[PDB]
Amino acid sequence: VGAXAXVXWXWXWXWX
Amino acid sequence: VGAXAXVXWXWXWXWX
Ligand SMILES: [Cl-]
Ligand SMILES: [Cl-]
Ligand SMILES: [Cs+]
Ligand SMILES: [Cs+]
Ligand SMILES: [Cs+]
Ligand SMILES: [Cs+]
Repeated sequence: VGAXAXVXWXWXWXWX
Repeated sequence: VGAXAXVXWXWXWXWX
């Protein structure tokens, strides 16, 4: 759990 | 639903 790539908050694909 | 900021898959904070 922390910063980098995966799922959660930030930039990428999903919901706005 | 699509690409940009918010929640889902990509770069920022959460689980990797
Ligand atoms: Cl990562
Ligand atoms: Cl967006
Ligand atoms: Cs998103
Ligand atoms: Cs993200
Ligand atoms: Cs992450
Ligand atoms: Cs991560």
